Amino acid sequence: MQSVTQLGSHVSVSEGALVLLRCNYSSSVPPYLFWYVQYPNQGLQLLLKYTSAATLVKGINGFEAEFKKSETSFHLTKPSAHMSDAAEYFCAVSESPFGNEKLTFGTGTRLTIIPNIQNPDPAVYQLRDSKSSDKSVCLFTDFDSQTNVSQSKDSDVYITDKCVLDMRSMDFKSNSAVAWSNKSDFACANAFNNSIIPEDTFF
Amino acid sequence: VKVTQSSRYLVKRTGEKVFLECVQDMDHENMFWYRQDPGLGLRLIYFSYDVKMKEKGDIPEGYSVSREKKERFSLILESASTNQTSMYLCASSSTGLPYGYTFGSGTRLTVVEDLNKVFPPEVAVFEPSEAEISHTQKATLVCLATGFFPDHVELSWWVNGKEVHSGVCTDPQPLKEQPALNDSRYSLSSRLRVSATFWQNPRNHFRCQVQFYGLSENDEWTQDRAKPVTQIVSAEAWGRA
Repeated sequence: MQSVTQLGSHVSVSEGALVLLRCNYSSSVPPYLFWYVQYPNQGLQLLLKYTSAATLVKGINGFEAEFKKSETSFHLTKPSAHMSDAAEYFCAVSESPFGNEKLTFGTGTRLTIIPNIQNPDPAVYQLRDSKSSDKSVCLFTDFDSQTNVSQSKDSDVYITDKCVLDMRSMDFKSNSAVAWSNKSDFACANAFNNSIIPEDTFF
Repeated sequence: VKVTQSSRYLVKRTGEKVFLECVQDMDHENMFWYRQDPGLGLRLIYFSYDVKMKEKGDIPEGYSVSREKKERFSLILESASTNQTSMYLCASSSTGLPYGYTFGSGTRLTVVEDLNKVFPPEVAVFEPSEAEISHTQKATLVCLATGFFPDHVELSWWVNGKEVHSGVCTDPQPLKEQPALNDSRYSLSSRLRVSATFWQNPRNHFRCQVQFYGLSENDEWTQDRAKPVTQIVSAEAWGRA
């Protein structure tokens, strides 16, 4: 009889900070543990496997995990988190050293990595719709990672959460959120309102 | 060494009997069906350790299973509800080989209680602000995909007919256009950022590509709109000066 638990469904850390993902298990027999990663758009891929070979197990993409029998644990670590590390992680257990026979998985942990924005100039921009028709989106961009972005208050006005894009041409990251409507009173100098830094450029 | 599931998404109606297939080219004796739901990780429905064999997993209730040939494992939902709305995932393995599990790529199943609700997206692209170009010498295009149900879309960007990864962000989840109605349509935005030099060269082509997934050939339709099938809606803009 076997089971696995992943305390913490969501972990957010800073870029470059320590990553730690928990996994604990119960097993009436000798256990064998595994870590799987699931990157935004791909399938499940093996990160590392504990086999009885040794106690500290190294894996792919900078990860490591120590098998502690006394504790009941196989925690996943990486010293310096990279943006590319954003994904869901799954811990699993089997009665087979190779994980050939049935795996029992935990509940997963989604890892979110917070960008270090070095030189912020937050602003709000109006972009025109295409084929020379005029519907209006507002882009709130270039803000510090401290800034969160609340839901709308007006129902028929739409605001997305912040999102991070990584230009590797220029080694440059930036956060953004989108607000839009079709209502006559909608304008980009009042679509966002919520802990929004006083030094925003608005034109 | 691959495992392939018959479908990548399906839409199905409440009460309907449902059939997913899973095939493997590795001669594996072991085949397994899981489902994955947010907060619940992966849970084993049914497994099979040889041809003609089956055994219930942890959550067998409501599901059935068929291992007819060594290479294939069918999962059958007896009567579709929105408790079976989920992502399904097949895996196989060998008994003697030391390699573990190979996973399929999954099939997303969404069960709705009425089939005239499924819509494709339409896709607009919004060109950068000059204000942004001036202040930053960068340029951001926004793509909206709107009016889709269920939440089945895959949004991509193409620069001069070549998929781009660098400088992109797409919402990880969509907002509800009508967030009261039980089954409102969805909308999802995305961002492409390039240097102003790049945006300001008339030779450059930018395309927001959206693949949607709804109804197959088989499905009955005598409504007034285009049968909302699996399709790619794109949108387009050129470089400016």
